[PDB]
Amino acid sequence: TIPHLAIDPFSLDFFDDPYPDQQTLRDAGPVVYLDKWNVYGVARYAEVHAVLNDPTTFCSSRGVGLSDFKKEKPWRPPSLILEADPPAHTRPRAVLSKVLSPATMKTIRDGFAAAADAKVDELLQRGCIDAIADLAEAYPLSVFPDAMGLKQEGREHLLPYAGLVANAFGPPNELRQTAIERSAPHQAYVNEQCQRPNLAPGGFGACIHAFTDTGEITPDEAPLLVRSLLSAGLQETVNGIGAAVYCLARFPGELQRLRSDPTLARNAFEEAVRFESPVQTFFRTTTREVELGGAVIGEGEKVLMFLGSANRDPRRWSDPDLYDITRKTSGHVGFGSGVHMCVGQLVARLEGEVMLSALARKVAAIDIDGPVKRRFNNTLRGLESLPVKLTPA
Ligand code: HEM
Ligand SMILES: CC(C)(C)c1ccc(C(=O)O)cc1
Ligand SMILES: [Cl-]
Ligand SMILES: [Mg+2]
Repeated sequence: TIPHLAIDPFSLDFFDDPYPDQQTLRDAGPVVYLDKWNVYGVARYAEVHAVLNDPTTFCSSRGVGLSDFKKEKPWRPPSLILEADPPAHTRPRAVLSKVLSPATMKTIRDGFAAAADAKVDELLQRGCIDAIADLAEAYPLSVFPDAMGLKQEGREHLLPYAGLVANAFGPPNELRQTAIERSAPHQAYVNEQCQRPNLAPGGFGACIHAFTDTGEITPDEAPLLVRSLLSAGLQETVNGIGAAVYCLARFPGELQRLRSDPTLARNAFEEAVRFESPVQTFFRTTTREVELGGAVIGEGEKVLMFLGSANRDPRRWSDPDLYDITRKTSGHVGFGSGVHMCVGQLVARLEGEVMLSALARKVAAIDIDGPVKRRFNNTLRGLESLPVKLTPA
C-alpha cells in the first residue's frame, strides 16, 4: 500500500538538483518508504506540517538525524533543546526564547543594521565580489559572534562546526564520515567557548549562564545551551542570505520591486527561506503505532520530513517555483513548525532583513559574473561561491 522508492535524498545528484525528485516523492503518495535508508518519508506540506505538530508521536529525543539514539550512541551529547521532547524540552526552550527575545532584538537592531549598511558600502567599492564569502558569510560573521560574546581568536571554527553538525544528521555516507573525521579541532573550540568565563558580558552566551537560577535550567546545562546557539546560529542564516542574493540576481524584476519599496526587505528574506529552504530535511522517530496519510507506521520508525519540498508543494502554494517578494509566506516550514519551531528565528530574520534593506537602498543591479558553485551537505542547501557584480544605485 505504501510506495517504495529508491531515491537517495542524501546523494550528490539529489543535492545538485532536488526538485524533480521531490515532485516524484510528493506525487507517489502522502507517505513513502525510502528503501535506500529504511525510513518513511513525507514530502507534501500537509503531512510535514502534521508530523511537526505531533511531537508526542513523532519525537525528537531519539534524534532528528537518521541515527536512532535508542540504537546508537549520538556523535555528541544530545542537544538539550533540539533533541529533547516536552516536558524536558520546555524550560530550556523558554530560556533560549528569553535570551533571544524581542527586547534583545531591540537592543541589537541598530548595530546590526549599521553593520549591514557598512558591509554593502564596502562591497560597492570593490564592485566584483563573491556574494558568499564576502557578503553572506562576512556579514553574519561581523555581527553574530560579537553578539554571542565570543573572543576574536578561533572564530574560523564556527562555520566548519555548523557544517559538521548538519552533516551528522545525515546517513553514514562519505559526507558524514569525512565530517566526523575532521571534527576534533572544531568541536574542541566550540565546547570551550561554551564555558561561562569565555563569554563576554551582555552577550547571548553570558545571558544563558545568568539564567541558571530560576528553576528552568541549572548551571551545568548552560554550556550545552550555548552550544546550541553555536551549532545553529550562523551557517543557516548565511545560506538564507546567500539564497536571497541568488534570488535577487536570478529574478531582477524582484530586485526592482525591492528597490522601489525597501520595507519589503523582511518578506523578501522570508520568501528566500521558503524558496531555497536552508534546512532541507529533518527526521522524527515514532514513539507508538500511528496512522498518517492512510498509512500505518509502527513504533520506533524514522520519518524523514522534506521541508524544502513542503515549501514548494503546489497543493499548498500558488506558483511555488517562483520567487515572489510579496507572497503571503506565513505558514512555510523553513523554520519548522510547532514546539521546536526555530527559537533563533528573530535573529535570522533581523540579519536577513537589514542586509536586504541595505541592498534595496544602495544597489541598482546584481549580475552573476562567474561560475556558481554549490556546497553539498546532508541537511543544508547553500552555495559555496556566487560571483556577482554590484552596481551602485
Ligand atoms: C535562516 C536561518 C535559519 C533556519 C532556516 C533555521 C531552521 C530551523 C529549523 C527548521 C528548526 C526546527 C528543527 C526541528 O523541528 O527539529 C530550527 C530550530 C532551531 N534553531 Fe534555527 N534556523 C535558522 C537560524 C537560527 C539561528 C540564527 C539560531 C540561533 C541564534 C537558531 C537556533 C535554533 C535552535 C536552538 C533550534 C532548536 C529549537 C527547539 O528545538 O526548540 N536557528 N531552526
Ligand atoms: C538549525 C538546526 C535545526 C540544524 C539546528 C538546531 C539546533 C541545534 C542544536 O544544537 O541545538 C543544531 C542544529
Ligand atoms: Cl560536538
Ligand atoms: Mg577521505
